[PDB]
Amino acid sequence: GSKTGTKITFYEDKNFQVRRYDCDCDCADFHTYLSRCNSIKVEGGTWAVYERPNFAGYMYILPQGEYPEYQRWMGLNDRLSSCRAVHLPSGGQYKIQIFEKGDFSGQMYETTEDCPSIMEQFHMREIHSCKVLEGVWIFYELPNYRGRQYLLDKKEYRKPIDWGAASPAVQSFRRIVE
Repeated sequence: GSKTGTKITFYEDKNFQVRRYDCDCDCADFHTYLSRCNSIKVEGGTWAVYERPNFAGYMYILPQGEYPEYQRWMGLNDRLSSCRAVHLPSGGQYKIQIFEKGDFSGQMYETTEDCPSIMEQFHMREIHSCKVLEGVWIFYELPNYRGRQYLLDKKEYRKPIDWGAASPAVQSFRRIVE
């Protein structure tokens, strides 16, 4: 389709070296070309990488940006056994509704906007429920948009772990921009 979606490249080392590739596709696990993987290279689009095969395990988002080192992609332990392509949904409002309680109760905040530290704008250091929002938002464990991120697919986050979160520990967030 006289166009390109997104190109992901995984290498055992940094500087885009080793025995990596440079083609877009979908497979069970790129672990066939290289077990562990570090830095990456994305050209237009956000690729979703899972810790375990079958799109299962953690959730790392890589938006249009170059990552020569595992320090530029805010990684954890060069752990990746699965990869998939992700496209940004149409829109321009990005609305999120967070609940102080998991059972959708307490002080809830609604509205779009850039949020650096929740424990600042919303005065909350954690969230037990995020409920339905809009399009797709990224969750960061650490403030300033850092610490293993989480991809809020869909469904209803009845609990903090619902979005693959080991704990209700979650910071602010920010709309995705290509």
